[PDB]
Amino acid sequence: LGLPDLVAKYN
Amino acid sequence: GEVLFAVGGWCSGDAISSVERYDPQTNEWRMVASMSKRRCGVGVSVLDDLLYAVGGHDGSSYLNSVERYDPKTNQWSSDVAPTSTCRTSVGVAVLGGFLYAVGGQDGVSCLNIVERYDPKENKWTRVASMSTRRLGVAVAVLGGFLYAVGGSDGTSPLNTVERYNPQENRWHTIAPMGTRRKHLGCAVYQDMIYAVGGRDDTTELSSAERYNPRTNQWSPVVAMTSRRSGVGLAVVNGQLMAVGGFDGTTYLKTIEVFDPDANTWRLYGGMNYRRLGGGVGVIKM
Ligand SMILES: [Cl-]
Ligand code: NA
Ligand code: NA
Ligand code: NA
Ligand code: NA
Ligand code: NA
Ligand code: NA
Ligand code: NA
Ligand code: NA
Ligand code: NA
Ligand code: NA
Ligand code: NA
Ligand code: NA
Ligand code: NA
Ligand code: NA
Repeated sequence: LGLPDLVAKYN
Repeated sequence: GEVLFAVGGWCSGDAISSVERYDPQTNEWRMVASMSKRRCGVGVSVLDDLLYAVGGHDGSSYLNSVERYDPKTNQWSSDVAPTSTCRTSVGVAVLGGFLYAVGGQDGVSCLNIVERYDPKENKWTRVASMSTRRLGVAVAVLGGFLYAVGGSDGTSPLNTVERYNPQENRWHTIAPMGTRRKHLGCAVYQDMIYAVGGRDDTTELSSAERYNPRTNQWSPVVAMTSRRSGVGLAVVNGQLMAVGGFDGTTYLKTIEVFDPDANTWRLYGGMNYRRLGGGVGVIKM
């Protein structure tokens, strides 16, 4: 599960 | 004459099913048929004049499906065998008549597995796994070897690099990049492997570097105009082009073309749609 690492926000 | 296709991606909370085609002769981007699925982190390459879209994520789910596009009919077909696991942020390239799927994440883990697609049999087969798990890896093919460059092992972005010998069915670790990079673009240009963009530990990158297999050395290359994580990289009519991405603030539709003589990257307005983590493929028309 989880958002793909490519797209999840960093802020 | 070659044309470039930009496939899928992510923008502002949604994965993308649209596809567009760049014609160098006219410098125009035109929409073509959309994929059956929205796919970000999609692996894209061209095998036997067909454009493949491997895996990705549709905004809701990690995907193990594969579809392919025939430019002659402007149709996508879901007639390709699926991969053995989901493959998101997977590197895809062609070597020896096979399409390789390298690394990625399956939704539960970062992957070191590698499988290859035989278009004659419509079959994927596992080959040797990499030394390292690599989501957001980039790949390139040079001198009969398949290179796996960078990525993330789930904890950190990687500067490490390994290459696959298909005769031996073995991976070998070679010289590392100067910068850790995940979600980077890679392509062969002038018989070196160019690595551009991505994210290191702290930021989206505009930097670039290139690998010469003769010397087993990476050397810095002049930086792009924009920082670009999830950037596509391909050579079209002999020109190296970086496509889309995310700069830290904005999803990008601009593209850049490398000018080795001037030693600079030239920025152009680019695509119809902004695309983080789409894929690119080049078709000879
Ligand atoms: Cl245009
Ligand atoms: Na990812
Ligand atoms: Na779309
Ligand atoms: Na979809
Ligand atoms: Na899922
Ligand atoms: Na699917
Ligand atoms: Na690992
Ligand atoms: Na990471
Ligand atoms: Na070898
Ligand atoms: Na670094
Ligand atoms: Na550290
Ligand atoms: Na370097
Ligand atoms: Na934006
Ligand atoms: Na857009
Ligand atoms: Na291609």
